[PDB]
Amino acid sequence: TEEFDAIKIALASPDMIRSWSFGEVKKPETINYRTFKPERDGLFCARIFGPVKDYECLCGKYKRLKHRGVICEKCGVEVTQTKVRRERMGHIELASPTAHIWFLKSLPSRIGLLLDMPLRDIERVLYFESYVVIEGGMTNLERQQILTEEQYLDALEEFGDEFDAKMGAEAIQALLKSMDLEQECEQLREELNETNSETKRKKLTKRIKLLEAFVQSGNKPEWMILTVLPVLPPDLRPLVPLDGGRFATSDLNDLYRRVINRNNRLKRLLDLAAPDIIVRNEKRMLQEAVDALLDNGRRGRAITGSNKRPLKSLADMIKGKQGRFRQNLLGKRVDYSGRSVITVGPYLRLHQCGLPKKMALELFKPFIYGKLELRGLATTIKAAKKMVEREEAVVWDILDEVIREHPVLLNRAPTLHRLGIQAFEPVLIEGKAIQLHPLVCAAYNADFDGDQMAVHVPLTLEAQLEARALMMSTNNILSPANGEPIIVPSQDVVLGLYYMTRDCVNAKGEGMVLTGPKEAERLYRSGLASLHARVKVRITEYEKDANGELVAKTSLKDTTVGRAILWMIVPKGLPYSIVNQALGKKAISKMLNTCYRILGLKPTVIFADQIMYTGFAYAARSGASVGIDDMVIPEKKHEIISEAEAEVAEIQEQFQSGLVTAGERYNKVIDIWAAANDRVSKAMMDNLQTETVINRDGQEEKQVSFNSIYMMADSGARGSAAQIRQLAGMRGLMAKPDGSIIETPITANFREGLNVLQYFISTHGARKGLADTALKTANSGYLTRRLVDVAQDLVVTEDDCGTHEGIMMTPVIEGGDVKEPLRDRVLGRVTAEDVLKPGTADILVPRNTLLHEQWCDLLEENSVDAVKVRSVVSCDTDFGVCAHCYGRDLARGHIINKGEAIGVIAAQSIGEPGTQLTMSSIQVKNKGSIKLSNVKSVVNSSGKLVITSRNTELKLIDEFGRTKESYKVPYGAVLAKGDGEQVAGGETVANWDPHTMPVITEVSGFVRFTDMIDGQTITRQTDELTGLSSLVVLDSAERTAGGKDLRPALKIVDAQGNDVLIPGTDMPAQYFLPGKAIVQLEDGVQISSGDTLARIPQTGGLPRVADLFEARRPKEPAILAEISGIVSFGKETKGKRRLVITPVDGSDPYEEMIPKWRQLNVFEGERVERGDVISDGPEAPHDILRLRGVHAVTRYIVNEVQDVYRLQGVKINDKHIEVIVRQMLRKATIVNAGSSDFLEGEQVEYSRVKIANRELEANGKVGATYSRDLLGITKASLATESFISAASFQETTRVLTEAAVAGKRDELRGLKENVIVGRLIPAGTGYAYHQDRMRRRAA
Amino acid sequence: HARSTGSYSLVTQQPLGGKAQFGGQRFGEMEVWALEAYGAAYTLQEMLTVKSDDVNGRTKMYKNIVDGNHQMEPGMPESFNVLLKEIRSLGINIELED
Amino acid sequence: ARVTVQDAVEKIGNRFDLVLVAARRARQMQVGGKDPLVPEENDKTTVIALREIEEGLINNQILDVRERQEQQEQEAAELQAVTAIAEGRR
DNA sequence: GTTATCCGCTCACAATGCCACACGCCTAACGAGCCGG
DNA sequence: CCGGCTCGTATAATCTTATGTGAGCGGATAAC
Ligand SMILES: [Mg+2]
Ligand SMILES: [Zn+2]
Ligand SMILES: [Zn+2]
Repeated sequence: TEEFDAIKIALASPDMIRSWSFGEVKKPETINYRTFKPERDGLFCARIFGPVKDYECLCGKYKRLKHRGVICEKCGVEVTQTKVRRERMGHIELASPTAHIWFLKSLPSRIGLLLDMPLRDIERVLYFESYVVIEGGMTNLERQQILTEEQYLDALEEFGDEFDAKMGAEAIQALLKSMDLEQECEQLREELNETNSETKRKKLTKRIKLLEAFVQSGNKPEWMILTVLPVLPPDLRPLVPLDGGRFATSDLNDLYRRVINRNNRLKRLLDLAAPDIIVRNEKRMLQEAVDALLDNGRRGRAITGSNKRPLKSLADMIKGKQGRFRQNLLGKRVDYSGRSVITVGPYLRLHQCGLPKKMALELFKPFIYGKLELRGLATTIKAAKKMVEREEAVVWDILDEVIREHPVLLNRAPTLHRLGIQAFEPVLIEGKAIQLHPLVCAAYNADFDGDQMAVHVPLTLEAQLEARALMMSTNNILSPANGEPIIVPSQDVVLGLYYMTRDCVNAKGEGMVLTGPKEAERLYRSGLASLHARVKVRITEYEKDANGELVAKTSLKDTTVGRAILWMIVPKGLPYSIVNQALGKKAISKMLNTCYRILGLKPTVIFADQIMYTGFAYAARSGASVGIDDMVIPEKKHEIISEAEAEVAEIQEQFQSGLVTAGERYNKVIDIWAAANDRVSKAMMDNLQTETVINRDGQEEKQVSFNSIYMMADSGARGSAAQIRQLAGMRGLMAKPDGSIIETPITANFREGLNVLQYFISTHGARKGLADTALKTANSGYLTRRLVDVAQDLVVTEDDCGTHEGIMMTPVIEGGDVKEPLRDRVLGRVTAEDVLKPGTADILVPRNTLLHEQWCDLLEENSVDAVKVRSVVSCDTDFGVCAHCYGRDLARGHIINKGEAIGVIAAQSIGEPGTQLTMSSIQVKNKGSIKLSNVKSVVNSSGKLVITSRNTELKLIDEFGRTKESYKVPYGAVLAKGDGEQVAGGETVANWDPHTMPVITEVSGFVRFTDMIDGQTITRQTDELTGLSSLVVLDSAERTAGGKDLRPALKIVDAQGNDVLIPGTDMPAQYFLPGKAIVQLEDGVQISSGDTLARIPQTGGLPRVADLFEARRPKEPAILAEISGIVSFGKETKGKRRLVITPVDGSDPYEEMIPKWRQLNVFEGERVERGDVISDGPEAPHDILRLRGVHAVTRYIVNEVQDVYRLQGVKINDKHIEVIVRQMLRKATIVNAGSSDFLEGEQVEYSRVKIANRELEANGKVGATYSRDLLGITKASLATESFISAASFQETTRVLTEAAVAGKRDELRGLKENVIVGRLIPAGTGYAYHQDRMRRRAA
Repeated sequence: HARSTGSYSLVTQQPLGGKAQFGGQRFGEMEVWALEAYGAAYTLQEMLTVKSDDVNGRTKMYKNIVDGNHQMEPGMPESFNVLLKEIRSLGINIELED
Repeated sequence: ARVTVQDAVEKIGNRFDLVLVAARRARQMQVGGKDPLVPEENDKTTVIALREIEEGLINNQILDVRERQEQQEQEAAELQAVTAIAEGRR
């Protein structure tokens, strides 16, 4: 029907089924097919469902339209349309009751969770193997106690009429309604208030939440068991018309026939007083038959004749890649469409495409019919059909009137990102292929290798106007993933423009003088002066530094004839120094980009067209071919290979004498072949790039070459140094598929021949790369599918949330070069707070403005290192994202409008380039200030600097204050310098030992042995070839039971032998000793201030991004600190080693367990702040969230995923990854109960908690306390309020079972739901629809 | 291969696929993500409802084009009623409120 | 013909009010039978609607003002017809 | 002893889109049919 | 002169190169 709100779901009562149906099927036969009338009371019928033909009795009595409503008596068939055959249900009244298969085997077992009874027991009740007891009463036995035949017989001896024990589905049906619901809830609530054990509280909170949701619905525990089973309207499972004889049956019809045969046989056996064994067996057969009908997968049994495939049950018509969500309710086939192969056609403009004439007559047939019947050239529709099937000459003029302003959508099939479908205007072509403008071809990522494209037609008025405004190809220049133009001129235009704008030192007409650029053109056409000969010309140029107008300026510049020709298509704005250089690929790309920045939109489009036209024209007049004498072999290749063979023979002889081992032999050979390959490549590149010597009109000079493939590489059209390296120099080192890299490299190039073995070796890398591509495609597609499932319901919905939180951005520095500066990251995001000038108390930026480009430069000039800026993850708006929390939009210019469905474009921007992926001393480098962060150090006796703080960090600074470089300075290392010591570059400023942990002291004196007994705790090991016998101290577990209860310790004393206190505190720090602690300076030996007491020895591709957005737990994570306090070890081997951290003021209830196998960092007297590392390794983000706050997990995810995308040169803006992070941490647990109705262990979406706390804080009550969860993206999709949006995604079965038990109700808000139903989307245009509806509802 | 108005399937009232059976193209799922990614709203409504699965909607649209008036009639897709009728074939009540 | 759109998005508010306003103007121009302000150049109604948007003679406030004015004139004219019927009866 | 945990075994559920093309989708034995021997 | 043959048709049966997850449940496991 129409005008309906939210969809409601619940269980279905038997009386509801009798309210549905229109008759009772009794006979299992479909049709007689002697005559093809349907059999009465079969699966097909006419009295039950409806008329076979239109408006006719099956008897054939009433055949007139004016007899509607009155049924026949010859056939009992209501004279109605055959659409009624699509819509009337049927019912079957079963003999025995029957268990539903989903509620038994969803696995959370709904019956088993409800009755508190294990699943296997209920299974061997339902399949007739046991008994249950139903109100035994004055009986030894209990209720849920189950038996066998022997205990049942012995009970019949004992309590022969007391207990009531049944079996089969009737017994479970008896147990279900015998149970109350209120008493179980109140009893188990009192029991949960009388329980402290955790797992019992888990199970009981599950059971009472099940019961409370089950009572707050409408339904009952009787309804999980079927009694009356409904059947589908028989047009919806149609009988296949074959050719000759019989009709081919579907799967549903065979399953219903089997069920009805079994039901009739059981009903007759009940009619004749059958013995008990046979009716038990028959009820088991009927239960198994209904379990085969509803879902064939739990018992994979029903297979048909001549095709041993599982038949398609009703649940198989919903799941999978062919059920009604993925197949038919999202991707529908569409009329007015078409398909062809494509073809270039370089004469087009940017906003049009080539359309075949005949196919365009075929598409627009109704518009043609309307134009013909308008102009009087026809009267009926059949006259118009005859005229357009004759293809008379008036029809082509009519078709050209139909085209003129009516755009057409074009599409390429594996659509990744939102530039995949675009709208053009048509230009008619007598042909059979679709022409397509060549600049757009990079955006589609189209070949011309046979790639096919498709055509759709917008046909209403709003669709034409949207395809003109929102989607015409003159409106998509910048990319939504990053603000870069997608209209880069490709390979051939690059070659043309690079060949035009060069120079050579002696040509025709060199050094003459010219008037305009057009006289240089007239000299090029006549053949008087060549295309590139240097010449002084006169140029006028316009500069718009005047505030909104143009300033002329005329001068004489030393330039080239080709550059003067190219200047004629540059518009008024740009300065002449944009076309004075050699103009490769990136140069003309930034030419287009600066033309977009300074002038606007329309000169950018028309300038890209003029560039494409003249680039193809002069690429034609070049004649740049390629030939076998354009690949210059070096003259020095032969002796380099000879010297490499001499060196490998010498290393082979040094291995043969036995001096060098095999691994170092391997390493020397691979190093010298790497060096030889690099030398040959250097020689060939130096021989190609500059060999061209030409006569000056003096003697000789040098210049950049005019060789063919060097122009094809130096312009950046096709190829790199690597491909042109393999063509003439030798090719690399081929690696075998085991993972090793082979000894002998391929000594030959491609211009010479390869022999048999070397080609056979190269085949390995070929097939490896091909298989990698073949699997990488599918994995990227699946990950894109899941991300756009997650982020779909999120729309920029209001203007200004108006908060004062956010994040702090600093330009990222690994320690090598600064990877991303502050300009590129925080271009175009709205400032959180007023970042002050380095001139203090001077407002450099207002707190609530937008960092546009000029403003970004004026922020850059004062060398700001950290800017605070508003993110999406802290935006305040319920059910959406505020506008100023998201900033300016990519692919357009200004701030984002209210409605842009940013979650979908974000998921596409992450998931689009997924195909391109794959599947001992600190040394400063420049001069600046030396800053050490979290440093607490002391100079020892030997002048070295040992640090008593773990978290020391190195910052190389300039004179300004911005960070030049950064490194990590370990705890207590060998430091060549101190803090703030102004040093210069190239300096190794630090060192340490990777096999010695610092057990450094704090005072001077002696070190004495407390509980360090040789034979109990410590051992005396003599280094047998040096002479310094030392002591080795283990931990408690590695030594035996003689020192297991003992704790060895190096007690820090003075030279007298007494504990000198730490300067600042009053605590003696005796040093208890961990394992592998080699104590060198023993008792009686004087120590220093912080001296080494004990020496202690110790992915990346696409699945990294997959395992990160799943947020799955890494192996052996890093233990953090829960709250600050003094560390204290405790009891050993109660599973693990205990640890108690005592706060300064609060108590210490948490006594954390640590596997003593894994190592540790902190010491006993040491105390650390919360969230700090204990055992090194990977980290799960759960801990990062619950300890370091909310922004920390966003920064961790952004930096890691952005490292994986910076490794391949892929540039993706950060706000997309932020708005994917927001949809991951939306659920929440509750810590208290609060003052409202929320339970404690209640998982609940955060925004409802936030509006509940806002409503309670409006009054004077107390709120609730919540811990923000963090789920995987598939777990976040699969737990959503809309039960449609979780049904369309994977595991539809479990979602429909849980949603049908709970009886939910889906508001239809979001994108995916309204696509399913088929009204306007609440995202784009139609957003302005929905709130216009919403104010209609509330008022 | 092209199509203006051709044949339809039996179970769901969608057009067929292929060249030989005079079919229309599969405007699949990822293209729906792409139209959601623009601000395109009405065009998604035609590609979902007027071009297929709304019977009275599409015949009203065809007559309305031949008459020379570009309107549309939204309606409700027949495949969704199919989905309702085979969820009701299980034991699951599912209705539409209001 | 018309290639660009950016003369209208800087006149009406965003890229979404332009769609609804120009579709409404073209729908009342095509079928309701009203004469366009600027002259045609044998183009369709969508393009002449976008032209009247970008020059600045059609706007959403202006559409509602004109529709209110002509509808008030319509009900006033049929009230004049009712009073003419009342003159014809008595 | 008995109780609250830790760990190994078993099992459901996912794995891009589109296109063309092409050939496939029962029968040994239980209720009727013909009429010969 | 009913079904022996012959047919219309309704309907039952002895794999064995996969991976990665999560999620749950039965059996051991370390304490007052
Ligand atoms: Mg291709
Ligand atoms: Zn009848
Ligand atoms: Zn906000």
